[PDB]
Amino acid sequence: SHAVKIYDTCIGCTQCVRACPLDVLEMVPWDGNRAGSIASSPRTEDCVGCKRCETACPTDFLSIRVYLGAETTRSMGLAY
Amino acid sequence: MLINNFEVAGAFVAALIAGFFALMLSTTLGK
Amino acid sequence: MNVYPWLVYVTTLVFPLVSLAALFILIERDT
Amino acid sequence: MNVYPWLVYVTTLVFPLVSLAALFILIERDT
Amino acid sequence: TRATVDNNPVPTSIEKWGKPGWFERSLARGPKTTTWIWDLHALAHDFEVQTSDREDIARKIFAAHFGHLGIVFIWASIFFFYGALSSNYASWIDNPTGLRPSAQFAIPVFGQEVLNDPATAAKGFEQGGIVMTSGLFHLWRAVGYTNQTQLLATAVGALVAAGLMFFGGWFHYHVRAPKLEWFQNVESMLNHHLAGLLGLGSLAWTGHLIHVALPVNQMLDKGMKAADIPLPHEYAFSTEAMGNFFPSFKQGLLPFFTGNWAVYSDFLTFKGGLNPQTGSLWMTDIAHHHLAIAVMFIIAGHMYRTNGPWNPLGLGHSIKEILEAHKGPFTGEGHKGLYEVLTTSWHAQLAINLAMVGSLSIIVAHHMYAMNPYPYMGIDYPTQISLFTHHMWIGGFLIVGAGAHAAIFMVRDYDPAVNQNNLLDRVLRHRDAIISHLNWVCLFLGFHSFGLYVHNDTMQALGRPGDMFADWGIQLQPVFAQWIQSVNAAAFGPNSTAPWVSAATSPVWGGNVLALPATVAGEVVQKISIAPVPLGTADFMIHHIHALTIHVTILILLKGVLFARSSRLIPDKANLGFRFPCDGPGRGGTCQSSAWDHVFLGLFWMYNCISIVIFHFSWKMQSDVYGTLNATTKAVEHIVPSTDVLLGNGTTQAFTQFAASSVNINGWLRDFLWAQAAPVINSYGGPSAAYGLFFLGAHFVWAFSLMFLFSGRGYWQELIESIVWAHNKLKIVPTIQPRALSITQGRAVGVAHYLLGGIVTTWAFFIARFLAI
Amino acid sequence: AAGWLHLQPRFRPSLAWFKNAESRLNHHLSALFGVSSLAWAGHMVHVAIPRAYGKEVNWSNFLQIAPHDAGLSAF
Amino acid sequence: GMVSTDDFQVGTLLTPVNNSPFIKFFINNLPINRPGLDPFFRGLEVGMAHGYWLFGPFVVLGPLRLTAFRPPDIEQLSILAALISAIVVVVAGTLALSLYATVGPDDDTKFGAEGWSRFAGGWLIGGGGGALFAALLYLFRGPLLVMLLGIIPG
Amino acid sequence: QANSLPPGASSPIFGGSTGGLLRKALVEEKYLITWGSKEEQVFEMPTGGAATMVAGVNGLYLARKEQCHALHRQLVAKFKIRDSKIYRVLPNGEQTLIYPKDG
Ligand code: CLA
Ligand code: CLA
Ligand SMILES: CC1=C(/C=C/C(C)=C/C=C/C(C)=C/C=C/C=C(C)/C=C/C=C(C)/C=C/C2=C(C)CCCC2(C)C)C(C)(C)CCC1
Ligand SMILES: CC1=C(/C=C/C(C)=C\C=C\C(C)=C\C=C\C=C(C)/C=C/C=C(C)/C=C/C2=C(C)CCCC2(C)C)C(C)(C)CCC1
Ligand SMILES: CC(C)=CCC/C(C)=C\CC/C(C)=C\CC/C(C)=C/CC1=C(C)C(=O)c2ccccc2C1=O
Ligand code: SF4
Ligand code: SF4
Repeated sequence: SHAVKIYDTCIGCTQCVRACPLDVLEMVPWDGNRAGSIASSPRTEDCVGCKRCETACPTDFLSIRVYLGAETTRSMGLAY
Repeated sequence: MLINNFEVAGAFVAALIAGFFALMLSTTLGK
Repeated sequence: MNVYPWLVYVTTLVFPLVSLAALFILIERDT
Repeated sequence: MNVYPWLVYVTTLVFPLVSLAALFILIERDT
Repeated sequence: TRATVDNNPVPTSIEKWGKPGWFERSLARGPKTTTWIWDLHALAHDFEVQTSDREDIARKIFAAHFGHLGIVFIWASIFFFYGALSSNYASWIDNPTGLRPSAQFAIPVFGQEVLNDPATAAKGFEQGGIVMTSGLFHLWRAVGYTNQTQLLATAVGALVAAGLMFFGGWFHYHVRAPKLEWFQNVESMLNHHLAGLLGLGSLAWTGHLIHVALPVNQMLDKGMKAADIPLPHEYAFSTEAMGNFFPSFKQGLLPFFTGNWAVYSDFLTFKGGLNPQTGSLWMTDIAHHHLAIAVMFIIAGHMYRTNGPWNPLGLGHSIKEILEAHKGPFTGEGHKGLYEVLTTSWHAQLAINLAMVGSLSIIVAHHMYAMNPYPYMGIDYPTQISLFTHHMWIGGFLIVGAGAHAAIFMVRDYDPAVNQNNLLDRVLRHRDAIISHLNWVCLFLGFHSFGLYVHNDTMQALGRPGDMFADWGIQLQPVFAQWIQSVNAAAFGPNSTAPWVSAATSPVWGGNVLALPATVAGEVVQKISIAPVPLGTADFMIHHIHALTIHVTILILLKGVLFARSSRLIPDKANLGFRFPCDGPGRGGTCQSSAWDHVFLGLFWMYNCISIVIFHFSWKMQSDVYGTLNATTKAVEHIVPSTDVLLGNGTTQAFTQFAASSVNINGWLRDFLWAQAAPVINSYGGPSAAYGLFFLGAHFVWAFSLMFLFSGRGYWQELIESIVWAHNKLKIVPTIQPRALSITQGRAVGVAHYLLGGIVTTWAFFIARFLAI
Repeated sequence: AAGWLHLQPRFRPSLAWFKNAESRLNHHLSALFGVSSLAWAGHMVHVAIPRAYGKEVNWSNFLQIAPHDAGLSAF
Repeated sequence: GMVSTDDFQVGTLLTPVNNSPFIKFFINNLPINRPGLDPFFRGLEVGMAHGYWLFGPFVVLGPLRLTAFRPPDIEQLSILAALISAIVVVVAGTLALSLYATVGPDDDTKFGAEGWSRFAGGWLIGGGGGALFAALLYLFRGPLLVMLLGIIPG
Repeated sequence: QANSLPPGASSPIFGGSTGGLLRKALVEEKYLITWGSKEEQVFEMPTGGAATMVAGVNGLYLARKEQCHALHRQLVAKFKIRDSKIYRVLPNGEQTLIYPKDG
């Protein structure tokens, strides 16, 4: 599966969970921003690698990085 | 003058249409 | 002459034995 | 003309298809 | 009905001219990067992302139509000015066969005057000139132009008509603009585009042919010169002048009102094919043509029901009841919804209309070489290659746009509530079967046409000419097409299926080689305008190439249409739009998954289709039709000679060059593409030297495309990072940010330059070959 | 194709259409026994009688050549 | 009416190409689907049909075919070459079927790997036999397509 | 038969398409979206075509989880339905909740 990393530059804008086609991400409580929440990925086995979360992250460099790795049925987007 | 093989081929195209319609009516009559 | 002898072999010899084997399958297999 | 034609038939035609079948066995059977 | 029109929506100002990008919200914030510049141009005619109100959208489309008809009248005026000031038309009317037609010269500056052909030099036009290939002069001779001042009057009238279309656009947008209820009464607009636009158009054209074009062409064919009468053989006061040309019935329009129609059988005939004297259609058959289809178009505009204050009028059909009457058990609920589709979506109408007009331009390309419409036109061979090639290319482009706006409908204007169990819905329910079966028949056509060509390359290379799919080897005879040639050739005489025809449909069906008088320096008659066009094994093969290329272009564009909204890969593709680059490198990679990309791929596959079509036409017309009658014993000598095919036993057999050499790719390379490109590469220092320059420049533009086609923008953006560093080191800082081109726009630049380079290379090759011989 | 069509439940007729039996007699004496007999009379006057006397009438020239030179004014 | 689906989640349509009862009788009693048959016999009958028709394109269309060659001296070479061609195409099909078998098949047949190897074996024997049978009847088409008794004397 | 709904859910009216389930649903995994609707109304299938759904609880088996989540965002963005639940259905009949995971 692909590798989803959340760094410490997150602002809690709620844009990487709204624009993700597969619900890989969710918000957990955190102390280091103003929204009080950081993104997390406990469902990386369903991620396809489509990088719509990387399109919608409003920082300088993206706080989310998905790394393209081992390919499964779910990650190659196969309905067969 | 007798008929040649292309006119037999046209008659067999016509008989293929007839055989398809025969097959359809015999199978629907089987229901 | 104007004959297709292979067609006589198909439709008078092969195809009736074919047809009797198909009707044997139709009248002897249960469901 | 000094030719071994059967050897051309072996290693240009038979042996490559042999080799792709063996490599197919190498890449498609688990353990 | 009732023409419900609002008054003054838009004030006429200059305030939006100083603000580019006002029409879209992201463009209105100002240029920050350079992609705004390309986003300024790509969204200029997308009125649906500018305003959300469909009524205002329809008014923008309507004023755009008037402005386009204005620009087409400007172009029409531009060639009418060039035919009216700097042409050889005063001397081309006396020698249509020995003088090359020209309406443009190159002025005495930089050495370009070697471009002036001295076979266009005659009286008035004593400079030489650029030989044209549009066939405007033969059109003009057929409709009755004998003089350059009336060409000037047409030019002034076309500028006045351009001004009228611009004032109509400004009036019907800015002052008094129609509403959405006016556009959706499609019944009345069909009734007044059949009976009024096409019906009265060809009825008034029949009026032009009868009063002007048949007598002037009879004077040009009976042997008198350009000193003609244009005003005293007309109207009531010289009614007997209609009797001096070809006997105007008994007296006047009195046998029109009394019903005896047989006394007009001298200028409305049904004779048949082409005239032997001029190589073209009989003008009386043309007039009786446009009258019979004029009549049947006024009958065609009497079909659909329109209700109003007209009392007994209002009988007919509503289109919705016809569509909702055709249901079927295979097709569910049939055409219900398609009236609401075609009365609320502009893109669906544009898809149908681009399909029909592109198909019709291809139909036009076939029938105008097939029946020559205009006098001495079929012997001017650059015009024949150029109009076939032109109308083929315009036809293929409009078919690709048809697939485009069908997919744009499927992205934008598809409503699932309207399209419940109709044909449009159930096509989307079995789109996998359609695209997969289409994929299979494209594979079948490609193997069983191109692998035949590859087989012929192989067996001719291996020294096995009898093993070839050819007329001397494994014969693939087009027996259905040859049988239809025999039927359309045989259907003219007594005891046939069209008993009162003198000279058949066309001579291409298998009857007679037709030739015309022309000079060519100091020679004899020669000049086959038209001949029977025989079909053999090579025609089987090239037509299955054509079926292949048509079917792959269908497969690409139709896979764009049916998978526009969703797929098994991307189920939310309609939310991503018509025009997006990808949905990321995931799911293996989703590059070129948008329906726009299928328009992008279908553009090159249209290039393939139409290029092999015009290549077939060039070699075919050249090898079996076009050429010379020999001065001894009237023998046919074609433009390329016959080939003595070496058989496997040792002897030869005579075939023509298409029949011998167009069965493999080596003969296409050598005898078509190496041999006939000799006059485009040897053209320097002479009148065709520009066509050599366009040939080389179009090779450049075609190769220049492949930088944009084979690369992508992340390379270019980090390269522009290094160039932007070089600019910021020397205090040269643009506020508009230098960006790499976007992915979709880089694909668009690449397809634009690929298309421009290939078609202009092929244009240069065709015109520079066909001017020579 | 008509038999296969009339087995489909849109085109299957009702029992009342079968047991109508006046209209069946009217149509068989009118069309099946009379129009076919009149059509065969038309075949004999258009084809068989002129071809017995050496003059050939086929499916390309039947609209032009009459059975009789006093044609249809005598009717 | 004609097109139903009978499990509308499954991406298929039940159509008179699909669901006409004689088409189901034909497809369901082709030898790969005909009930009560060991996989070897299914392969045998598939091979016999295939290997019988596979002789034809090689003999009519192959490198040894024409009327401008050396008598019917080359005709025996044509029949033998087409025979060997159809048997080696059947051998390639056998190789294909048994490479399918030996790597472990997952399919709607209830064949095993062993069952697909029985199919591969029956395919090979039936295919080469169908080639040999089509070659013998092609050798016999002279007397087969005429009344042979009548030209021969006595 | 093979695609049996959980009890309480009813099938939406659909004519059947070719974009739907393949062999993988039989042998590896399939997915099931189940939502609530207040009327009988018309939506677009993620596998092509148009369907309508009755009032009450509706369920649909799809080949991929992205197809179900695309159907979920279509229900949110077009008909304001936010009680869609997505199950991963194994071939032995085991269903596990994967959306919403937080409840
Ligand atoms: C009746 C004809 C017609 C009409 C009204 C439209 C209208 C439209 N099309 Mg369209 N289309 C058509 C035919 C038509 N098309 C054909 C024939 C094709 C096949 C080529 C296409 C393929 C197509 C695509 C792929 C797309 C459209 C899109 C659009 C929309 C916006 C386009 C725009 O903003 O302008 C902008 C125009 C430009 C930026 C010009 C581009 C550069 C041109 C092509 C180069 C010109 C070269 C020139 C011909 C020769 C060389 C000269 C040079 C050396 C100087 C608009 C609704 C776009 C859309 O988003 O739909 C909603 C889009 O995605 N069309
Ligand atoms: C010359 C280069 C080339 C070739 C050979 C192809 C070939 C093909 N294209 Mg492609 N294409 C090309 C350029 C080319 N394309 C370019 C530049 C683009 C960019 C715009 C595309 C974009 C494109 C799209 C978008 C599509 C295709 C499709 C296809 C397939 C069409 C089916 C067919 O023709 O039947 C048969 C195959 C051929 C004619 C190829 C040659 C086969 C030879 C003659 C047989 C060889 C014999 C044997 C196998 C060799 C064995 C030797 C052994 C040692 C291995 C075909 C395989 C379409 C498709 O997939 O439909 C089915 C499809 O949709 N093409
Ligand atoms: C579907 C169908 C169709 C088609 C069909 C076909 C396609 C055909 C065919 C055919 C064929 C294709 C046939 C075949 C055959 C065969 C055979 C009959 C064989 C054989 C053989 C043998 C007998 C062999 C033997 C052997 C062996 C095994 C071992 C050793 C050697 C030998 C030689 C002894 C149609 C539409 C028409 C109709 C309906 C149905
Ligand atoms: C340095 C410089 C320069 C130079 C440049 C160069 C070096 C170039 C080039 C270029 C090339 C190397 C090329 C090319 C080409 C072109 C082309 C290719 C074109 C075009 C176009 C057009 C306009 C088209 C037209 C047409 C059409 C429309 C279609 C049909 C055909 C024709 C042709 C008619 C210059 C002078 C600017 C100036 C200064 C600076
Ligand atoms: C009056 C007049 C004409 C003014 C001209 C206006 C003035 C002054 C400058 C305008 C700059 C110009 C003329 C071009 C810039 C285009 C550009 C940055 C290309 C780099 C690039 C290449 C080469 C690719 O292959 C490619 C492939 C796929 C995706 C992206 C790319 C890509 O980005
Ligand atoms: S990772 Fe990016 S998109 Fe997600 S919450 Fe943080 S800043 Fe927003
Ligand atoms: S390479 Fe370009 S088009 Fe392909 S997935 Fe990546 S960004 Fe998208």
